[PDB]
Amino acid sequence: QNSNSIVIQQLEKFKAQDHFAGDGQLYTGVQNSALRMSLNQKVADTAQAFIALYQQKNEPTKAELLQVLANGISQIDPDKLDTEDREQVATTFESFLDIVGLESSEGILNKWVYGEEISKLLE
Ligand SMILES: [Cl-]
Repeated sequence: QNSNSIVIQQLEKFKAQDHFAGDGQLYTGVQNSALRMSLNQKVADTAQAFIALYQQKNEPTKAELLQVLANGISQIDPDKLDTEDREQVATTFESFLDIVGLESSEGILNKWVYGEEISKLLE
């Protein structure tokens, strides 16, 4: 029940961060301010969903954690972002996996990044 409060502290901090700034290296960040803010909000929404789960459940199951992840990412239309921005969203959501102790996204994150892209390529 102590781990429960820690994860929540991680999520609260994570929720308040800008996840789409330039990393100094090869990622430049989301330039459209309206879009970046809109994206941080979507991330904040998923973070807040996980918090609600841990508040109602001492030890959430892998399946529970995975559904919150899957529902959080499905809220973002991949056809509205460029490749670099989509990759940053995936990296950002990978951090959730580490936080909640979930090993995999069951291929959900890759399908999100390259799904519509490969579909349009084959079309
Ligand atoms: Cl993964």
